[PDB]
Amino acid sequence: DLADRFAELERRYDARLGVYVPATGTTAAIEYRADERFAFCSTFKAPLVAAVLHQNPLTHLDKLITYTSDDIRSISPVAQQHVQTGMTIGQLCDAAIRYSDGTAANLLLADLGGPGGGTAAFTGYLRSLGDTVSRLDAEEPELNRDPPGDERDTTTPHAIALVLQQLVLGNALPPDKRALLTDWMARNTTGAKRIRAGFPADWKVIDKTGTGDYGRANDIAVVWSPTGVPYVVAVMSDRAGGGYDAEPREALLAEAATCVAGVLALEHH
Ligand SMILES: *C(=O)/C=C/N[C@@H](C(=O)O)C(C)(C)S(=O)O
Repeated sequence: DLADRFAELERRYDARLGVYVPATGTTAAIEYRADERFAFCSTFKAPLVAAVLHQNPLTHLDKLITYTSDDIRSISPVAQQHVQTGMTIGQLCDAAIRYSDGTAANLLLADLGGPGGGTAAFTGYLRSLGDTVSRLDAEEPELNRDPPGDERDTTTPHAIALVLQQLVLGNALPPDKRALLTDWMARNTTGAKRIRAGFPADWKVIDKTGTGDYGRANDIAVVWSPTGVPYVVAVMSDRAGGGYDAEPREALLAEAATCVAGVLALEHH
């Protein structure tokens, strides 16, 4: 069975794997360690952008945020490029999702909750969606670095998939805001070797990845069948076995996603 297959992925990559695919009308939930905690890493950036979208008119996307080289304390490919001229809130959302820019995320946290109030306000957004489990406690890059077992800055596959479901396939956001979030995730540049690699080309995939220390590699996606049937897929992993500098394994994620896609695509008439 599928649990046994997921277990064999864990043995082969010397990793811990978490999977959740919510139940639908026609399919049972897929759950593997689904209530175990894993570090968010950059996956929180998706609901962060929704938080900012939700709380503000679309005109707030035009607001120019200025920052300095001193505020760049994490890998920030887009923020580095715009450091002299600043970035709009809209540009920051784009950067945060599509490049996993760490400075962009920190600046959106300040915008949501003020300095020192951002991680609490982000977690409160999750609470506002009925997620009592997830918590963010630090900003970038510290949130990627807590040890195995620390509950800070964690979610569960179950919790983050149900949030993403609300955001993309529910009514947590009005249509016009919902469309921006979905466009950004659709245009993501960092996920080609993860959930995307597991689904056939005629399935549509949107995603947000995360990567961190202790071999952490995550991806959260929404996928659409060739006839437009939607599913939410969360895959989380770590490799605590090799300590802080353990190599993350994207191919573990691609494999877990391929197992999911088999169950989702394979009909039985
Ligand atoms: C989102 O998950 C961002 C993660 N960043 C880390 C990474 O592995 O990409 C580091 C190493 C850059 S962390 O920012 O110091």
